[PDB]
Amino acid sequence: TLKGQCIAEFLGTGLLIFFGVGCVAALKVAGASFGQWEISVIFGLGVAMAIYLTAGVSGAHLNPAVTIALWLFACFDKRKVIPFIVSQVAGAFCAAALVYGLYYNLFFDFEQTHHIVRGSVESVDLAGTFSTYPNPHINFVQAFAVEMVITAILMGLILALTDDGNGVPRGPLAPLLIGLLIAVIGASMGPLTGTAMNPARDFGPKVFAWLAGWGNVAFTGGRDIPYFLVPLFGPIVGAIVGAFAYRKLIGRHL
Amino acid sequence: TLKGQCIAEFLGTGLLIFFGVGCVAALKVAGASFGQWEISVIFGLGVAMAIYLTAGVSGAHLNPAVTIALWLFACFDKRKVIPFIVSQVAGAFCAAALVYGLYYNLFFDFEQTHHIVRGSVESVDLAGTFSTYPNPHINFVQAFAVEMVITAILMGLILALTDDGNGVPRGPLAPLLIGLLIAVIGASMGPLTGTAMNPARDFGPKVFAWLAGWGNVAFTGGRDIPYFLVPLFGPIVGAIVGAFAYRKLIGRHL
Amino acid sequence: TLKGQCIAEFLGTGLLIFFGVGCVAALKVAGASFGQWEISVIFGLGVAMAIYLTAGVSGAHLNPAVTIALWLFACFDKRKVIPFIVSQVAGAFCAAALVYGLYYNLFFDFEQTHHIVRGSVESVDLAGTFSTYPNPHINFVQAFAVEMVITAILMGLILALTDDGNGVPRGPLAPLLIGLLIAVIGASMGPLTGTAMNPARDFGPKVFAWLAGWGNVAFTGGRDIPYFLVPLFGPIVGAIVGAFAYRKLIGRHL
Amino acid sequence: TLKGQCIAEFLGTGLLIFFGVGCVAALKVAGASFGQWEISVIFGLGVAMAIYLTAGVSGAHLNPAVTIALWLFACFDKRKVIPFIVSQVAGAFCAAALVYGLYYNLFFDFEQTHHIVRGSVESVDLAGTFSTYPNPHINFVQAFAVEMVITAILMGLILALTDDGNGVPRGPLAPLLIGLLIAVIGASMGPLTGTAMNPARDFGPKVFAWLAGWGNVAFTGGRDIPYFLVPLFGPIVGAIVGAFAYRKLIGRHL
Ligand SMILES: CCCCCCCCO[C@@H]1O[C@H](CO)[C@@H](O)[C@H](O)[C@H]1O
Ligand SMILES: CCCCCCCCO[C@@H]1O[C@H](CO)[C@@H](O)[C@H](O)[C@H]1O
Ligand SMILES: CCCCCCCCO[C@@H]1O[C@H](CO)[C@@H](O)[C@H](O)[C@H]1O
Ligand SMILES: CCCCCCCCO[C@@H]1O[C@H](CO)[C@@H](O)[C@H](O)[C@H]1O
Ligand SMILES: CCCCCCCCO[C@@H]1O[C@H](CO)[C@@H](O)[C@H](O)[C@H]1O
Ligand SMILES: CCCCCCCCO[C@@H]1O[C@H](CO)[C@@H](O)[C@H](O)[C@H]1O
Ligand SMILES: CCCCCCCCO[C@@H]1O[C@H](CO)[C@@H](O)[C@H](O)[C@H]1O
Ligand SMILES: CCCCCCCCO[C@@H]1O[C@H](CO)[C@@H](O)[C@H](O)[C@H]1O
Ligand SMILES: [Mg+2]
Ligand SMILES: [Mg+2]
Repeated sequence: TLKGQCIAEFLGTGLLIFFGVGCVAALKVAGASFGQWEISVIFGLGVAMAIYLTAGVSGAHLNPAVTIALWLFACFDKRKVIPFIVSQVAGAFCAAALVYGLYYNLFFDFEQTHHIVRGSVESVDLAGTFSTYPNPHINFVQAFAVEMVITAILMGLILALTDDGNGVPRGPLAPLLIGLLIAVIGASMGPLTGTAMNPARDFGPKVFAWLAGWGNVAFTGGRDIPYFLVPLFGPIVGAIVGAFAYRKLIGRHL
Repeated sequence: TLKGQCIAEFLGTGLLIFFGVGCVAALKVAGASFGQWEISVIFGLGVAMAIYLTAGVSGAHLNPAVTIALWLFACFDKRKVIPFIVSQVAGAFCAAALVYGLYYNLFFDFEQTHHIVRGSVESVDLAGTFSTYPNPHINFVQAFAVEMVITAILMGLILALTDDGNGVPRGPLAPLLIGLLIAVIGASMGPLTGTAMNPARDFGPKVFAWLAGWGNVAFTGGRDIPYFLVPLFGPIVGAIVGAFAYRKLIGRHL
Repeated sequence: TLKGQCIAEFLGTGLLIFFGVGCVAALKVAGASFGQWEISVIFGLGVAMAIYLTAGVSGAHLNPAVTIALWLFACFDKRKVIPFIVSQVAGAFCAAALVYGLYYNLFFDFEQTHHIVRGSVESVDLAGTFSTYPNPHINFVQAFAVEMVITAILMGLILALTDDGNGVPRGPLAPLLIGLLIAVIGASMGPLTGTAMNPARDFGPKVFAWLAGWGNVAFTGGRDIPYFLVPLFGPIVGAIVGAFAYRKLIGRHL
Repeated sequence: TLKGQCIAEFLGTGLLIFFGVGCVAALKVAGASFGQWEISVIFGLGVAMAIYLTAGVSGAHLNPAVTIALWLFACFDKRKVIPFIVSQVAGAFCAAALVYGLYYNLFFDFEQTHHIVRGSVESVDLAGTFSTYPNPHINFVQAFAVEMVITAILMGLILALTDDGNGVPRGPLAPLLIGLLIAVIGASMGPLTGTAMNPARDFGPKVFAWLAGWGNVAFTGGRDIPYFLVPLFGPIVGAIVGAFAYRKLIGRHL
């Protein structure tokens, strides 16, 4: 049932945000030690768990970009597209609120101790606990290219890993492998844009952060062109390119 | 036989404590380098091994909260509940004593060198080698919420990973995946409460620490409200919520 | 079709370079924290993904040394050898350009801040983002021995992991295991030569770096004997020794 | 054939030493960054590869303690025991020489720079590249207890992971899981004795180090009672206890 699938997409997208935003909060306001690979693998494995938990019900999209791509290249029912996307964004938003609720005291004490005014340009760093912001050395277009390229890779390898006509079928290994994939994408490109590669994963938490006191910078990142647009559209375009590329360069040869 | 199952629960719960408490002792009194993810994955993988070693005999609960939940939602024989719980707590207690026995000299030399009086408020840090204590910035209720939420997630994903009616059956991958799950829970929430999520894993070692010289603070954590109550009840409530939620939101849709 | 296989070899070799060179760029010009094991496992897992993505089409060589060895000991069609090698080198070259394009600004800002003249001997460090260079304490012959030994091990274990007549068949685990293998080779020997073990992985990116401003040192490493020859021939010789050794010492006993 | 099996045991034991001693050399004389978990997982995964490479031929003992235990509790042919042990020790010795050969220059330059006299008490640290030595805070008996306990755990879980009558058969996952097991044992207890848990893994390299200039301290560790005896006998006793315990406490209940 569609209602059941939306609930699963809501929970699954929320789960991956819980683990992902959770470890970044630990890093930023709890003083926990994590390198780039550690934060990346925790997020990737968290996604794997979200898939194992929802694959049997909704097919585990947990990403607006994947939903749209599966509709354009995998015959996914277009009538379930928007319900899926709303469920995903809502799930991400709620999980972000939940993580903030559990780490509540650490955020304030950290802001007090380091004299950080929530909502100021300098608070964009802590807002980074919930969503992504560009590296100081790159611009809007540069960041857009990164998100596009990585989501194309994301979609392409997801189809490859779940394509039973490509080499030996992965079976129950698929979700795990998809998580490991997300881990290497995050570790190799994360310093540039935080590798959002998922509109719901970024927008939902940004809306929460906006409501929780970070204000307008939660959306703009303090840049001339509102940054939120990159994590919102870059992945959608990328996922489409990736799906197309797989069927044309790899599928058409299997 | 019940006697055989209790022995398995005793050994399995003891195994996961050996590895878990072992690496924390290495971190605290042996100067070994470990980040938050490293200590968490070692504990998670250790749990996986404990499951592979006991699944075929007792079903590998190794956690009072899981035993109680499987009794309320999985038709587990209520006559085996208490025997299982006593075996689990006893196993955790003995493994803690074993780890202390092997690291014995390092504890004393560390306390001597850093002028730490065992049993004082400041010794709660080393007592943390055996069990969990709250982050300095959060209170009793806050810590209770964390343990509840994470154990609900723990139970929910355990049912999902072992549910052959949900997506492609995991088979022998299940225990490993459950260990990886524990790893991401510990890495994303560990800075808050040490992610006990298991009454036997926390209480047994606390009793040992109490007997080994840490005294009353082993139980209270040096807080107004004795902390041990959180790791004791928070997980039980959480496991129940998690089991219920899985069958209602995911099971009823498979 | 050969055309389809060349495309797959081009994409697969390009993928492993994207992830590999990507994380090193993060380390060198983005200030990301990675230990030796982290950079090594990211590269190994990246290779695994490249295999899952191309195994069903070309058999996933993604390495000139492996192609040549499979031709000499696995009956691989010699008519596909050169097309495969050209595809591999081209793929590696393009992925290197792509990574440089995404990290563009960080390279220049880093060179400006640290007063590094691209093309000078001291820029060999940053050129190391794309390919391999010898440890300061070893010479040409010493580096040649390392690459030979590790590629022999690489080839030998690849045959062992994909040999269904050796123990229980790995099935879909094979690519993952091959990635983990590459990870341990890189972590245990990487400080010596960067463990190239693949002519295309090293030469293609070196040509790009040469074109991108690093000049002649990209090829020589600033050494009397042009270093590029080691990563070029050491692996080919090694792969052959490894293949031979497997069939004679392990295969002939199965 | 026995000759073929001895060759496999020689290569497999040599492989695990190559990776293991290799990464420690990187840590000690090449300045590579590795935490306790990283060095431990590299060694564990290296063992897994050694098993995948030799399981089909010899059954992959790669450890004198395991060979002796399988003879006493698994009906292993006693006529193959000594040939297996000699092959294992020889393999470990040769791999140690090989790693020293590749890192040759770094050892000398490090000793020159830090003014270390090879063979002196203070050189025991570098000798630790090849084999194990006790933590400064524990004595002979204490170290003996550690090796005994961990090898008992090692043997017990190896039987459990390879016992098709215990839960769902692991199949091709077994070797990997055994490697992960070795990883958690090394990470949780490594700071105490270096977790040798294998007579060949320790003695062979100690003999090499003795011959390579470290002299008598390679065997004694600079202690009153020659340390080499612990890694030599502690594991044998432990493996026997572990095998017995598994069949009595877990097997007899399956
Ligand atoms: C799941 C529903 C979550 C609703 C949003 C709750 C946000 C609570 O967040 C609060 O927001 C206030 C207003 O910005 C700030 O002043 C407070 O500092 C902040 O704690
Ligand atoms: C599915 C997602 C739809 C998003 C629609 C655009 C929402 C943009 O959100 C807007 O961002 C501005 C940034 O300057 C703020 O000033 C506004 O307050 C905010 O509403
Ligand atoms: C497995 C059974 C374990 C029984 C408990 C052994 C505890 C030994 O621990 C000892 O306890 C003493 C009293 O608190 C302290 O004074 C010592 O410092 C401590 O080493
Ligand atoms: C299954 C677990 C049952 C636990 C029952 C409660 C045991 C509490 O333990 C008590 O904690 C107090 C904390 O101030 C101490 O003062 C007491 O000495 C100690 O016995
Ligand atoms: C995929 C095709 C890539 C072609 C090579 C593009 C290299 C762009 O690189 C440019 O090269 C110039 C000349 O060396 C340098 O002066 C510039 O600093 C550098 O950015
Ligand atoms: C398949 C790979 C074929 C490589 C053929 C050799 C290419 C060597 O390349 C050469 O290296 C020299 C190093 O000093 C440079 O001076 C030259 O400019 C460069 O063309
Ligand atoms: C595989 C066969 C290996 C045989 C042992 C080779 C040891 C080479 O090692 C050498 O040993 C000399 C004598 O101790 C030392 O003086 C040298 O410094 C050392 O490099
Ligand atoms: C299978 C392994 C058999 C080992 C037999 C004992 C070998 C001990 O080796 C001995 O150790 C002494 C330590 O002080 C040294 O003085 C001797 O030179 C050395 O031969
Ligand atoms: Mg690490
Ligand atoms: Mg790791």
